[PDB]
Parts: sequence; C-alpha cells; structure tokens
Amino acid sequence: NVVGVHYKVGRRIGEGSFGVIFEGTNLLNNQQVAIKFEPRRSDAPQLRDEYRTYKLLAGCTGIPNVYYFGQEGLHNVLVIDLLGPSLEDLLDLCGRKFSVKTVAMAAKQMLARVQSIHEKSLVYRDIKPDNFLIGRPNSKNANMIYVVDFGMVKFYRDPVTKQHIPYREKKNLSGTARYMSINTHLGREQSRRDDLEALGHVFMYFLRGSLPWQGLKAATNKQKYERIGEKKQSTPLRELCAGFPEEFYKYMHYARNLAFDATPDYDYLQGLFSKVLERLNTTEDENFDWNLL
Amino acid sequence: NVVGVHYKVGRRIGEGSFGVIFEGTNLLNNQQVAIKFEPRRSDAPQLRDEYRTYKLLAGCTGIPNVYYFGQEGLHNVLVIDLLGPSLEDLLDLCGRKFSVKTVAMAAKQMLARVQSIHEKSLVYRDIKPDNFLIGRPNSKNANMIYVVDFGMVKFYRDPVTKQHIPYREKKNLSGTARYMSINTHLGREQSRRDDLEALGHVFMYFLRGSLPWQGLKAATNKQKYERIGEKKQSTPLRELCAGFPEEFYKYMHYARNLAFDATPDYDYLQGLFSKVLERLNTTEDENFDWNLL
Ligand SMILES: NCCNS(=O)(=O)c1ccc(Cl)c2ccncc12
Ligand SMILES: NCCNS(=O)(=O)c1ccc(Cl)c2ccncc12
Repeated sequence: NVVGVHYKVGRRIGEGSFGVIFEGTNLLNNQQVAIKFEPRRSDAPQLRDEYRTYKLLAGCTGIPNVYYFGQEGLHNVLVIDLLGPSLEDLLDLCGRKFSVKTVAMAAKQMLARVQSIHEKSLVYRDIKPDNFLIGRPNSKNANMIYVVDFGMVKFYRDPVTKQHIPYREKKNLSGTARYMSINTHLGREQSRRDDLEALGHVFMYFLRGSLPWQGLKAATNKQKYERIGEKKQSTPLRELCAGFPEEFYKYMHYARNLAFDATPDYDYLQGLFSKVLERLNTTEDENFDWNLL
Repeated sequence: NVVGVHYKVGRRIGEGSFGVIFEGTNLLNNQQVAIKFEPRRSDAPQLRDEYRTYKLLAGCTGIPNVYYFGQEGLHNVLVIDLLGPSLEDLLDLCGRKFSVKTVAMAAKQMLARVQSIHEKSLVYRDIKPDNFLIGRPNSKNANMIYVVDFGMVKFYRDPVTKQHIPYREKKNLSGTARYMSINTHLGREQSRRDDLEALGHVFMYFLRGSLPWQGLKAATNKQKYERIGEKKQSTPLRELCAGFPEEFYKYMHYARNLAFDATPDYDYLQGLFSKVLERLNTTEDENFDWNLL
C-alpha cells in the first residue's frame, strides 16, 4: 500500500488511542520513516497541530524530522523519521528499573529536550517515558534520546511578546495520571514548572521501578486521578527519594516550589545531574544500562 | 565491546531467565545478528546443545542461521541471525487477538516448522507464541515465521533406526503452563502429539485473545500447573472453540486423540487450515493483521 504518493507502508510498530503507527520506506531515497495514521473523527485531536509543532521545532536537537502531512481516505497521515524504542520499552529489558548512572545521563538529555520546547514557548504537558525514544540501532545517534508526540503542547507565553499566560483553574485533567504534577491534579493551568515536575516523577520511577501511587483502588476513572493526587500530596519528598543521591531530592524540591510563571533555572538542574556523575566517578558516556551486560 | 573475535555487541533486545540477548553486527561483512549470552552456572541448560540443534536444523526453512558458539568470561555466547518480533509481540499491536485469516495463515507456517523439527527426530517441547518470530522489517522474508529457542528439544526416536522412545511417566513439568498438552500435566513423556496440541492451544489463544485457564488462583507454583491442568480437562473442546470455523475444533480434536507414538498426518492438518482460507474466499497472501490498517 502506498501513501503520500511516495511512501510505502510496512507493519505496525505502535498502536495507541490516537491511532496506529506503521514502519515504512520513502520510495524516492529509501530512507526509513514512521507513518502515523489518525482516524478522522469529531473528538480526535487534529494531527495537523502536531505537524505544525514538529515544523516549529525543526532543527532542534532530539526532535525528529517531519516529512509529510495529508489525508488518505478516512485517515490523516503524519510521516516522521523512524526511531528506536522508548525509555519505557527499555525498562522491560533492564529489570524494570535503571541505575543512578543511566538515570542521571538520561535526565540530562531529557531535560535538554524539554528546555528546547519551552524556549519555543510551548509546554509539553504529556511527559511520560513512553514519549522519549532512542535512535535506530545502527546509526550515528543510536544513544540519543528524542521526544515525540506533540498532540497536547500549548503556548505558555505569547511567542513574540514573552507575555506569560494567566493562572486559571477549573481545568479538566489531561495526561497520564502516574507522572503529572500535583498542580495538574488540583485543576490548575499547567506551566514550565509542571513539565519539570512530571519529569522528576519520571526520574524517580526510573530509579525505584515504581511510584507509591501506582495501582490504587476499586473506583471510577475520575476517582483514580483524585486518590492518586491525594497520595502524591501525602508522600513527602524525603521519603519518595530516600536512598538515592541528594540531587534527586533537590530536583523534586526545586520543581515543586517554582512559582507559576517563573523561568526555571535549567543550568542549576543540569548541574545537579552532573554532580551525580562526578560522585560516581564517571563521565557522560554512551554506556546506558541497555548497552551493558 | 567485541565478542567472538569479529562480532560487535549493540543493545539488549531480549532478556529472559536464560540470559540476555543483544543486537549486534558482524564486523567482517556487516550482517546483523543477535547475540545470546548465557551465564555459566550449575543449573543453566547448556547453550552448546542449542547450537548443536541449530546446526542439525541448518538449511531448514524458517530456522535461523547460527554463526558462532564460544565462551567469553563468565558467559557462553550464541550468535544467530537477527530476526523481527514474536507473534506475542505483534498481539500487543493488534488488539490482543488475531483474525481467523491471520491465524489460519500463521498456523500453516507454524505447523510446517514443527513438522520440520519432528522430521529431524526432535520434539520441540516449548511451544509458545514468544518463540515464533517474523523476519526483519526490510528484507525478503519479513512475513516468514521462524522458530527459535531449542533449549528443551529432545530426541523422540533414535534418529537412524526410527525406533520410538518408550512411554514414561512421573516426569517433572517443563515449559509454559498456558499452552502445554494435557498429557504434559499428567506427567507423561512428551511426543509429537504434544507439540501438535500445544500449537492448537496457541491457535485458540490467538483467536480468543485468552484461554479459559489464564490467571487462576492464590496458591503455590506447583498448584498453578495442577489447577490449570484440571481446568484444561474440564473445558470441553466444542466450548473452547465455539464460534470459530469447525476446522479449529477438528484440529484440537485430532491432536488430543493421537496415540503416544503415532505419526501425525500433517497434510490433513494443513488441509484443514486451507479449507479455512477457501471459506473466507481468500488465498495465502502476506496480508497478516500487522500489515493492515
Ligand atoms: N513503541 C516503541 C517505539 N515506537 S512507536 O511506534 O510507538 C512511535 C510512536 C510515536 C512516534 Cl512519533 C514514533 C516515531 C518514530 N518511531 C516510533 C514512534
Ligand atoms: N522479544 C522479541 C524478538 N527478539 S528476542 O530478542 O527476544 C530473541 C530471542 C531469542 C532468539 Cl534466538 C532471537 C533471535 C533473533 N532475534 C531475536 C531473538
């Protein structure tokens, strides 16, 4: 089957609520690509917004290249660069947890991608390990960590005036409950800080193999986000982080205390993760757990 | 890191009790391979037996090529051809179940691999969807189904005299409980028939998305194989297969009734799956569910 005139569709490599994702090949140059298919339906988030965001971030490190957007029958198709598995996929290969070294090194790369997004005036809003994918097996950037999936980014400040959006409440909960900021749970408008806090939740998940609020109780969908949020507030940071380098507690702490429109101090956050590597007497190399025996 | 003199180790692509599996490249010709690493320990099944079996089946359709076996430090390494994902991996991509068409077409290929093994005088004994993998994405046999993992095959008849091994009992349960023959549960010695029956259990699993005896009760490891076995005996075939083409019931039935040393009638079994395709007014093409939208 051939879409976008010169793109051949292979087999499924991903399937989510937002559609199916196939591996494919560009018939002109034979480059490998991923073809996202979204069914055209009332409630489904436009795939065109994602294409626009990819174009906006084009040229940014760790953001894949986009190649085509169009409609094919009852589907919208977005063609991106083919990438490797996600950090969640690799967890299943490493015992369901990562070592401090891998977390600190990944953190530095994951933190640089989120900052890049913020500098383009967007807030990600869907921070999760399933969205950070690494390079293709035999290529230059096989150990580079990429961010994908921009279906729910939003402008947090007018792009040209740098005017920050106002603080609103009564918002409806969006992304994955497991990693969201406490604020998102209280229905408050999400900002830079919230991305930074959701990333810190992802970091502790990497470290412990699980979070205190996973698999809660027998209740309805809205009750799950409620109880999880309460648990997140009852679990103190020193306990959540007990047993790992102080730098992780310092990160969770900074992230949770940022004021709504405050510009995060990315260099401080990055230095934290550097101190972690120093203390282990190692450098930032490409010796991630999934490359080790 | 480099093993076997000229093989470079990449990243993990699999991890089981039997060790880790890395993707790699042969430095001489740049062919892609999978490098299995087994830790050298008392209770661990020799990896050399697997290499011998691969060499025995070399040249057989759907059996990967083996390239090297040796010891590297505290590990034994087996280097095989790099393959695609397993039929269990692809289930997660297709809604956790396959259509009659995909099951009948896969069945025909899975059945030919098991027969090939039997004709080399071996019985597989570890039939499961995790062991049937398809080809690499961009290659000639991307839709060919392969069998891998020969750690528990056994000779069921002296290879030269065709003398069939005797019927023994009091055997200790081996493979995955979910798919094993009822006989395996009763501690009887496994033969051709048992492979055929475990494959039929895999076929119904593909079809229904699950089996009646999955996730049983709160008890010890030996009780799990016991209760599951009882359930397997209490679930009548017409019920297990209710709702799908008769050919599936006919298959489960033939397989369960074979006598211990009886030679299966493979052409009958293969014809069954052909009738299934005829009735759907389709041929045996490469339109598996994971290639469809
Ligand atoms: N599930 C493991 C990694 N692959 S995936 O198909 O889910 C996937 C989802 C979303 C996007 Cl944008 C991708 C881009 C490239 N490769 C896989 C992509
Ligand atoms: N888990 C999905 C498919 N790949 S795998 O690494 O587990 C795997 C396990 C065992 C063998 Cl022999 C392989 C051979 C080739 N490719 C993957 C192989």
